[PDB]
Amino acid sequence: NHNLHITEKLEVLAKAYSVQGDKWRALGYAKAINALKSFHKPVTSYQEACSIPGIGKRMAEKIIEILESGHLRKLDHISESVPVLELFSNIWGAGTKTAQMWYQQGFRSLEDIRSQASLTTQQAIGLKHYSDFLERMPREEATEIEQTVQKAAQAFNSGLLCVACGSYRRGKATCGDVDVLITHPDGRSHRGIFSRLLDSLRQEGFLTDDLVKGETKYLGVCRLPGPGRRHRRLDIIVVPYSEFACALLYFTGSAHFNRSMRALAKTKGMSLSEHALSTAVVRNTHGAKVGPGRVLPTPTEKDVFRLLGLPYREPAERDW
DNA sequence: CGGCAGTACTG
DNA sequence: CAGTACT
DNA sequence: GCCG
Ligand SMILES: [Mg+2]
Ligand code: NA
Ligand code: NA
Ligand code: NA
Ligand code: NA
Repeated sequence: NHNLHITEKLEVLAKAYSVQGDKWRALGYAKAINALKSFHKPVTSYQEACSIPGIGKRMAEKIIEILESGHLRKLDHISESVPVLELFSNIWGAGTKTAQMWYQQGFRSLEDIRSQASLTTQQAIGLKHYSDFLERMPREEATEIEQTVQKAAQAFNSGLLCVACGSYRRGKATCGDVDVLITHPDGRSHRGIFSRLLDSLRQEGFLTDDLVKGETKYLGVCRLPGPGRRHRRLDIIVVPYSEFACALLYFTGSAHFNRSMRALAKTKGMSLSEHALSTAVVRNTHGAKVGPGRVLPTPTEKDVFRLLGLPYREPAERDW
């Protein structure tokens, strides 16, 4: 990053807009920061700034203030509530609306939340694991967790395929959580497996809390055995084999990469989801789908790129 | 002006 | 539904 | 916030 002295100041504003609910402005900032982090050389001119996609007049102005003064005056006027809103929205299951409500109600600390807030079932688990969920784990521990799930799944049906996606599959040295995708090549035997799989992972104490228990998605909490272990977030998705490539693509990410790819598909009259890549998609004036279109066959990730007119990118090149 | 990705789950 | 979450 |  050639522009740390700029992006460090910009990230502060972005986070402030985010926790305060100004999601589109925060999005704009996030995109400007990534763009700034990817420039080859320090940005030294307004006109150079404007030349970067993702940097407009308002943002170039801010970059200019930083270079000339080493500071951004807007930082001095960030609401005093922001550190508390961030504290609160780092509880899993609480977002900006809940954080703002707790703030309005007078809460200022996690002790206030613990003792006086009404928490959802998910938020109570999030609070119990507040520190742990803010920590990343070594890649090697994500391997142990993925293997734990795979061993439990394969015990039921040895044909089940399980793959850790997310940051793990993108090759990162640490992972915020573990994202396990499960399918079955025969196209049928993925069905109805959660009850038995989840029950199995509970039996020996690996699965400690459940956050979401859907027909296709599980989100919860696990902890490996022995001393020195922290609770870790674990997501499991079970998909039919026909959707494997799009599910793999979605669940490998990154999130920004997915949004970029999906926006591209939209420009070409297509739609990309975790279920499928579709063509001849009918939309309205607001970009909203009014007609479904046709599912395109995508046996592999490479086919999704191909049909979008893109060169294939290995997971490591998707870490946007 | 107005989209900014597309979807699953909860209560 | 609004809110939160996933990548 | 940026961009079509
Ligand atoms: Mg993840
Ligand atoms: Na630009
Ligand atoms: Na949260
Ligand atoms: Na109090
Ligand atoms: Na996850």
